[PDB]
Amino acid sequence: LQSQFFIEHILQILPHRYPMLLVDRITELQANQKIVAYKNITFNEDVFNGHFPNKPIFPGVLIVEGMAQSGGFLAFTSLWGFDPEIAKTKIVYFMTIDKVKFRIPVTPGDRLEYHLEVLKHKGMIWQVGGTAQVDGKVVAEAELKAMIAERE
Amino acid sequence: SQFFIEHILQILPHRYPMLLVDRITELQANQKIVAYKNITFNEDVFNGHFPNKPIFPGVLIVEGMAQSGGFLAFTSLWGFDPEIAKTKIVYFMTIDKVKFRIPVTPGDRLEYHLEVLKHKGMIWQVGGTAQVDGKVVAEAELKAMIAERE
Amino acid sequence: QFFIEHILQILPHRYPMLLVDRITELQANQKIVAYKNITFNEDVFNGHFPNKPIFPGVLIVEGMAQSGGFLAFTSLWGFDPEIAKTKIVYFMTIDKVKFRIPVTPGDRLEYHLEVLKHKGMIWQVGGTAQVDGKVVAEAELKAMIAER
Amino acid sequence: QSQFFIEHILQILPHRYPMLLVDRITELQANQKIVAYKNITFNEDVFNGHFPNKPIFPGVLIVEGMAQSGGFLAFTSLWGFDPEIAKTKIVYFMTIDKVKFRIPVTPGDRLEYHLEVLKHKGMIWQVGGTAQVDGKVVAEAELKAMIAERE
Amino acid sequence: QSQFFIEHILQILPHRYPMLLVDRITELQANQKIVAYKNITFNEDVFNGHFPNKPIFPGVLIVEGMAQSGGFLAFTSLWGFDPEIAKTKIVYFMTIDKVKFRIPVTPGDRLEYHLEVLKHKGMIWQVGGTAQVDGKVVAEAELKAMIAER
Amino acid sequence: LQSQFFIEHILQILPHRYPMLLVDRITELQANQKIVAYKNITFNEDVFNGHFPNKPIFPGVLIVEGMAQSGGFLAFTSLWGFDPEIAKTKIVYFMTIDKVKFRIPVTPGDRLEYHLEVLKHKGMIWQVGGTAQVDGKVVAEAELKAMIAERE
Ligand SMILES: Cc1cc(O)c2c(c1)C(=O)c1cc(O)cc(O)c1C2=O
Ligand SMILES: Cc1cc(O)c2c(c1)C(=O)c1cc(O)cc(O)c1C2=O
Ligand SMILES: [Cl-]
Ligand SMILES: [Cl-]
Ligand SMILES: [Cl-]
Ligand SMILES: [Cl-]
Ligand SMILES: [Cl-]
Ligand SMILES: [Cl-]
Repeated sequence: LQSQFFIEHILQILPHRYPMLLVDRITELQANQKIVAYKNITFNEDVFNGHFPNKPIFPGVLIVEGMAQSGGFLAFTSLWGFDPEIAKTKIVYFMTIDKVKFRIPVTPGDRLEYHLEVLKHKGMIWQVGGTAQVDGKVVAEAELKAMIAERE
Repeated sequence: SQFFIEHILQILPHRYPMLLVDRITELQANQKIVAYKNITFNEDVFNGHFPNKPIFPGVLIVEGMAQSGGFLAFTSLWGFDPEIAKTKIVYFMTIDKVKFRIPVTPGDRLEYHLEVLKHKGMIWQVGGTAQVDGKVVAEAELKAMIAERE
Repeated sequence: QFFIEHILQILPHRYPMLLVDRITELQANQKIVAYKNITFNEDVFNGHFPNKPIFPGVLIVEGMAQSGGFLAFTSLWGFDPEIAKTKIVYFMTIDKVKFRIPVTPGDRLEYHLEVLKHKGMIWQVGGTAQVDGKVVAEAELKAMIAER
Repeated sequence: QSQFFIEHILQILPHRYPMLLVDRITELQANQKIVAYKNITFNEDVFNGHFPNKPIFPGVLIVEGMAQSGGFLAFTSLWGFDPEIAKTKIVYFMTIDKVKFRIPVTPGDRLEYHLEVLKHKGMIWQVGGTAQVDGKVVAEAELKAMIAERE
Repeated sequence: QSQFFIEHILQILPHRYPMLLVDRITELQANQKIVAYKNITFNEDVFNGHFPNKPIFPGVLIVEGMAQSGGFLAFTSLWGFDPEIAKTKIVYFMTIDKVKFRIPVTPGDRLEYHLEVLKHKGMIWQVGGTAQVDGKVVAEAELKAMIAER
Repeated sequence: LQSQFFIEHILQILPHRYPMLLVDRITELQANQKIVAYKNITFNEDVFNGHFPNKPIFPGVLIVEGMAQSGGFLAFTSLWGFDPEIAKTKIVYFMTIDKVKFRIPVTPGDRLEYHLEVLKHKGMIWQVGGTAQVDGKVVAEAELKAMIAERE
């Protein structure tokens, strides 16, 4: 298992597609332990047409979504390594989300960095927690539990 | 007590494709709100969530509850006032106790049921559930703060 | 009932022109009752019209045509995703359509279509679109199913 | 007064993206007729779903384009070219009849609308005509629309 | 063939919405020149931001369209209308030169691309020409590309 | 006149809007001399749906467009400073483009940095040239001339 993955690799693992694939690159990854990835934030995103007119703010719920997708990548690869064929038959689902706190608004030009740690894992059930950071500062925190389920 | 999309557009700053509340059916000031958003396949999000399997994002369900809550907090204090609305902004500080029980898909009428757990000054804590045909599909608690637009 | 997943297996229409979310009633060579949810979160409303969201009358008719198409596909070959994937649908004629009430975000647009006549791939249906029990529009139409 | 471009169209019709289906007006006779057109390109969002690997301009949108052409005719015949008055107007479809599609419209076609006023009284205009591509009739249609103040 | 429609273009070029900027090919002389076009309509997403109340087809997209035309020419010159082989090739555009915009392009215009092979040495193709609206030259440019395995 | 401008400032000067506003932040600016700005590249951009399927590559022509907008921002603030009032009475027109080279493909996760200097300028006619960089490497080179004109 490598520690750096690019969008081409992410596309082979996550089922999310435009406009809900919110992870552009993975900078570090340790199986069963953690992942660090990020998503570039640019004004050229449809979401900003409505959030908000003349005041582009990246939706906090999307930051959370981005952290979850990062965790899902971590969970899957921790169990099957980089296996596109098996990834195509699995799907990660949100079970719970807790202790979410938004500290600083994310805006175009920002590099939204995800830092997720594995708090507990048993089979298909994974509990991760961490933060979203921009230039070293914590812009958000969250905890969530997800399940790796059958796509069919 | 009932507000249609045109009323909603005058209170909330959210616009396409992030305005996730279509109509308000019930509203008791300082108390509660019941509103909903129709889910249809003809929504852009379904192009990627997911291909060949349309499922309304759980985080967007939470977003819809937040918008309902902010509408509740705002109108409780100032009523239906478009003018004042433009001078205030309701952003969310925290979200907790979120649980997803059932997937939401095209054809569903996603109903938001939020109540005021507590409030002090401009800090408002709301909580409740998201329902589809009488069943709880999600639950969450959120804390918002009302401030002056920049 | 037939849900979006099933509708997708029969109708060739896709985003942003798939305007039927669920099929509630189906009677081969007789009639069909289906619907589409209308929400503000649809791109069409950016232009129809700004600050005044009104689902386009022509799209209501389109939705009725699609509902009629599903009835045609299934009356002809039953629920067969394999045959469906080779066909598409063409509008042939539209007539006697009248709009009575504007459809807007938050409405459940219900299609009610019955077959007036059919032969081969050519199907003629007519009926109404309803919101909460009221007729918001009436229309008759004829469409042709064909090989891609 | 007889030829208008997209700038002029945007100042009269209330429709906007992705529902403004008239690009240019080539000839206009007050209270009588109008000829306009819309270019059809693959680079339009409707083609993502109508259909996949077979782009066909929706018949219902051709009608919409004809109605919009009639709407422009109706408005200017009423108040002349007055953007300030047009700003707060809307256009509702009332009826559609005798429409027949003969030839599919595809990317690369110049969809030309030819509308003639069949009857009009106040805000209610009843127009009828055809949609053409390269001089051939691809569609026929009759429709009645009402111009209304945004209230 | 000499005339190709959108369904033919889709099988040769990898570009898809919103970056397929060639609607039809009207003329094609293997290794010599190509004449094709793209209709410009207000119903295109790019006009939402370029520019509000002043729809002007981006000059850079006119060049992109000219580049796509050159690519189709190069490819068809090498293998003809072969959808299967098309899936295994890519045309990287290396440079762009001598571009000049003389007249703005707007909704309602039929943007016609006129390109001819300037030089072909190995995997390198050099094309140049103009874009025209109703007989008038609206833009001109030179471009060089390299053919390679996808 | 300051040297750093964020998206809300760019919105008040450039007339470009979604999906054609392709500068996110200004990091350095010297009036009538040069400018350094950048646009974050993310998978969550509509353009990637067609360029290309299963292989996101930011269009070379859009990179040039981005450099042009940066130039236009420098040009305008050079003649009128940060003036939103006069900014809304103008648009920019591409006149020519020359010496364009595409050396490295740009992909999601990249921070596309624009480096432009003024080659010549008189009245509303500005001629700039420079590079587009990612992690300090030259991804593209270009020269272009633009004109600021009255919206009329
Ligand atoms: C520290 C912080 C966190 C946030 O999530 C927001 C803001 C600030 C914020 O100021 C803000 C303003 C606004 O107009 C809309 C928002 O969604 C917001 C915010 O969401
Ligand atoms: C037959 C064929 C195969 C290709 O891969 C391309 C093209 C044509 C092509 O025309 C083309 C044009 C272009 O501007 C960029 C491209 O990447 C391309 C292509 O990649
Ligand atoms: Cl937010
Ligand atoms: Cl979800
Ligand atoms: Cl209508
Ligand atoms: Cl059709
Ligand atoms: Cl330009
Ligand atoms: Cl490119």
